[PDB]
Amino acid sequence: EVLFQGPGADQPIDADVTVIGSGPGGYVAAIKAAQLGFKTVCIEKNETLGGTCLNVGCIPSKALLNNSHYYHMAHGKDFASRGIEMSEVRLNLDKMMEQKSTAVKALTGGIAHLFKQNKVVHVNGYGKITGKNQVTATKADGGTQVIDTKNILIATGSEVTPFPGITIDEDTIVSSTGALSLKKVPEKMVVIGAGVIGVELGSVWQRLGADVTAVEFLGHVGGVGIDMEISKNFQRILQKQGFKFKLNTKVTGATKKSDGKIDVSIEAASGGKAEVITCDVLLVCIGRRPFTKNLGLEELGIELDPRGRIPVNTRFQTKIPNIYAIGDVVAGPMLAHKAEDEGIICVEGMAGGAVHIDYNCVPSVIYTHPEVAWVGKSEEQLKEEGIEYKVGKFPFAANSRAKTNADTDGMVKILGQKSTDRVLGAHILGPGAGEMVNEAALALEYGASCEVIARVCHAHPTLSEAFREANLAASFGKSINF
Amino acid sequence: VLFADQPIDADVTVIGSGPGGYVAAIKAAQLGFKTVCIEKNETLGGTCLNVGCIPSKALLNNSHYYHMAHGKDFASRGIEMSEVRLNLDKMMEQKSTAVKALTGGIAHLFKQNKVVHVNGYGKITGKNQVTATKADGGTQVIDTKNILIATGSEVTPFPGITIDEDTIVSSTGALSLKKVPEKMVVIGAGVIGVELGSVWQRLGADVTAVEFLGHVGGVGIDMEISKNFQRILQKQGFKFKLNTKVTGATKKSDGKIDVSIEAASGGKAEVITCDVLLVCIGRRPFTKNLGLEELGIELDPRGRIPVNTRFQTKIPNIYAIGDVVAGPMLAHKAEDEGIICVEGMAGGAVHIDYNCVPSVIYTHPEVAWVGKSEEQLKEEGIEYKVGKFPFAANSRAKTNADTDGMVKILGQKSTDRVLGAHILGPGAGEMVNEAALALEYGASCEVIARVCHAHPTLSEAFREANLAASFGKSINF
Ligand SMILES: Cc1cc2nc3c(=O)[nH]c(=O)nc-3n(C[C@H](O)[C@H](O)[C@H](O)COP(=O)(O)OP(=O)(O)OC[C@H]3O[C@@H](n4cnc5c(N)ncnc54)[C@H](O)[C@@H]3O)c2cc1C
Ligand SMILES: Cc1cc2nc3c(=O)[nH]c(=O)nc-3n(C[C@H](O)[C@H](O)[C@H](O)COP(=O)(O)OP(=O)(O)OC[C@H]3O[C@@H](n4cnc5c(N)ncnc54)[C@H](O)[C@@H]3O)c2cc1C
Repeated sequence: EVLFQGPGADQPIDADVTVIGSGPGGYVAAIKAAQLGFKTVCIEKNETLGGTCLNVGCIPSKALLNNSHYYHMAHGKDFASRGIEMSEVRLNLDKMMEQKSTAVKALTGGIAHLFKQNKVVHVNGYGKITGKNQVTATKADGGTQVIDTKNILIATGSEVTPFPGITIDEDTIVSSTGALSLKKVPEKMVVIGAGVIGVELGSVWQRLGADVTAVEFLGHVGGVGIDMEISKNFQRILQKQGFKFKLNTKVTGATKKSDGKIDVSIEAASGGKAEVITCDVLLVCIGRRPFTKNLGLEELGIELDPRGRIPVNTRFQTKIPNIYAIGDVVAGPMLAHKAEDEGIICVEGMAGGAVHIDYNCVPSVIYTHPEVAWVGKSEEQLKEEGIEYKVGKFPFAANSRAKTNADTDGMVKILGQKSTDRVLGAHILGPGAGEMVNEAALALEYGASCEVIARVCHAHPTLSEAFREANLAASFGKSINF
Repeated sequence: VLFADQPIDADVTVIGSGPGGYVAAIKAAQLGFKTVCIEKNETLGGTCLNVGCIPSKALLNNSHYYHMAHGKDFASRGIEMSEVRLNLDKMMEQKSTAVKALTGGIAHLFKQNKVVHVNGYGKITGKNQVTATKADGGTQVIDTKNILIATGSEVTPFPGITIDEDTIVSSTGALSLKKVPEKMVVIGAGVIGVELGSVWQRLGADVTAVEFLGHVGGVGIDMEISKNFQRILQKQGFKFKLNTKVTGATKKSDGKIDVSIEAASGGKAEVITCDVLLVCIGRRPFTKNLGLEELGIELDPRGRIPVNTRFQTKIPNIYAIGDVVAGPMLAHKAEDEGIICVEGMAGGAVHIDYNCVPSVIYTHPEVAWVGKSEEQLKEEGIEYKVGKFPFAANSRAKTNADTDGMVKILGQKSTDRVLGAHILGPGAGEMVNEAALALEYGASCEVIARVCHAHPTLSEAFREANLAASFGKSINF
């Protein structure tokens, strides 16, 4: 294949666009560039395409959350309450892990097919930018291949942020990558960090039978930008499921022991209150950071911001104007759909089009049960900016679909601009949050008012009616069903 | 309370407490109208709560979980169960708990909103008066400025077949069968029939639906969608006889039923025996004993009450909404008509576009749609483009291993305006509400594809089908 240039393929090539990395940013940018008429190359170092999201991220984590949630429903009260009677429910963890790998495998292979269908040249190698118009790929056999290119698109992604003095071995001290592949349910697990990723993987193992505590330096669960009331109610729900939390707590260190266990040393974040908690697996997920190793940036003189990111303009140009960057290597929320959207518009701009994105319209989702999802501003952001607003809330306990399914934790909260009725934020805690937020993203895109939303005919019975009614309550002062 | 009868004085008197009427009464009260709601049955909530959307969704949900457990699905995810039993009584009890909770909820919302509840059979006895007659013959007279008729629908009978709710059931009896029938025949493969048929098939019944028309899913379903849907349900074990009329059914001495059918064009007579015959050929508007003939309000040839765009009958202080009037017979349509009818009584604008009203079928896979089908755009001569995106290329669906179906988007050639959206597959019911928002906005396919959808979501299929209709290709397929 002209379309696959792996070890032993080392002839010089030319391209209009050369994308470095095949994660959500890069693979979508490559496909789009080819569809716009650009002769396109995508360079990837790993054995599969799809990056962090496909291989060790969104995909395998959602598979395990979907399966562990079914396990919990089968194993607990839920199924027996519906007349579905089982003698024994057993965990087969090999088999659940196989369902996960099958999905990854299919989706990673899908990308390769898409690249082929759209004539994207896939170079398997490590790409280094060796001049303003050139990338050199080094291959697994030591070989090298030069790409002569008009434009370069950096989409090199992120890595796990290491924790100083705790060495991640992916055995009993694991990152998200090793958490996704434990070979047995651990009796006790400590999670360092109660961000989205930690909460999700913690919840997975907790449902499968682990005792789980998450330790977090900050005062709230679910990461940056989550509305505080949502976070607090979410926390409370997770705690009743048996997830434990130590917030405002730092981890001062950890030690592997002769019994095989791990003593985690912790104290209050302000100072004081030393304790040790002991666990079988220690999951370290304090963060992710941009990945730009060996890319050639220093030599080209592209300087990083202090967090490791590549500074870009509104068209995603670095300070060298034919060298662009997107996704988790640049500023903004480190999310797959944000990387894909940046990819698309970057490459559209290279072809002549307009380039604007507002990160406020980027939703977030936590795929626990209940789910959490939001888009636009939190109440904390509105107070900080001096914006005057009204609140509408509608609990899932008063929604008919949620009541019929007997799945009624949570609420929708809508934040509207006090004078104009403009929808400023939507926050959803409960069943179907992750799908429902997309209706809210559509509305924010057009600048909808809470009234416009409330006037749209939503299907009955649907979880979406909670969204409709929280808008009606923001707009009119009261909903119909609560 | 209870110490020569006294009339109630009201601004608005609502006859019926289903989705249309209960909602209209709450809203009226919230707008400051002194409001009364009359209901003849023992509980509030009408067809939807008591014998309709609610109990049917409860059984669909629970039977689906039963099919996942009893089948291979849970095994495949490493959830290993030694034996899986149905306890039908307990599944029915979960259904009844949901119904009871929600019907009591409405009584509570009428108290919270100061809606006066009258329990009786309501007859309009004057341009400004309704009389309710209780089950014991006691009368309550309400003298009222406006009257809102929200008297709903009933089961359409099949001529020559008598439903007795025992072996020959309507939807109501189908929802309370005491035991899984060995064999069931369903007359009608519309939304209600497909749903209740699927429930009982998952529970172990051999189910066949017989339908006069050539497609499943009822009126206005897109044909491509409908064919694909029927294929999937056939692979689940649900059998269909399309282009087939039922000529009659005989209640046999041994307790079974003999159903006679043949081709809808003519010919091919055969008889199929079953244990339960579900008759679901339709629903019709219910106006019995309401006093219309005496006020001079004539019905249309289908039995509906003709109203203006503000929901006024020919007597302008008497209104009608929901399943008793024209347009799709759906709960959310009745609810919207009730809210806007009462806003219009306070002097505001009244707008509902029926083309924007979604439909959902709560089978697994779900089906849902809003706006126009390909068939409708062809009849109207509209030039359009098509985008399709299969759930098999959707990340979330693939991750869940639940990958039947597709999103299909119909776009206008000249302007890129979205004209219809059609969803077969996981999450279709909730997904159609983003689609309804788009159809209401007259949004363009280009703009919907540009909106930042969360990854991985089933909604990305919707986003990419829009992309495909607008630019001509999607990213992931
Ligand atoms: C456990 C977990 C769960 C998550 N869940 C979600 C979620 O549910 N939703 C969501 O939106 N986000 C989620 N994320 C975040 C999401 O994975 C990232 O935001 C996303 O993958 C970033 O895409 P990208 O294209 O910028 O980078 P990456 O996916 O990190 O892809 C970078 C690619 O570049 C390659 N590469 C780097 N340097 C070079 C080089 N010099 N030459 C060649 N190749 C190179 C890497 O091998 C990699 O394949 C999750 C992440 C984790 C870890
Ligand atoms: C099995 C089944 C499943 C369904 N699934 C769905 C679905 O999933 N989604 C959907 O949108 N729709 C669904 N429907 C349709 C929905 O039930 C109706 O469209 C909706 O209930 C109509 O609401 P309404 O307020 O017009 O009438 P109705 O709900 O039928 O309420 C009419 C009420 O008026 C009362 N009444 C009538 N005359 C008088 C009188 N003269 N005095 C006092 N009271 C009176 C009745 O007793 C009843 O309570 C379903 C229906 C059925 C049968």
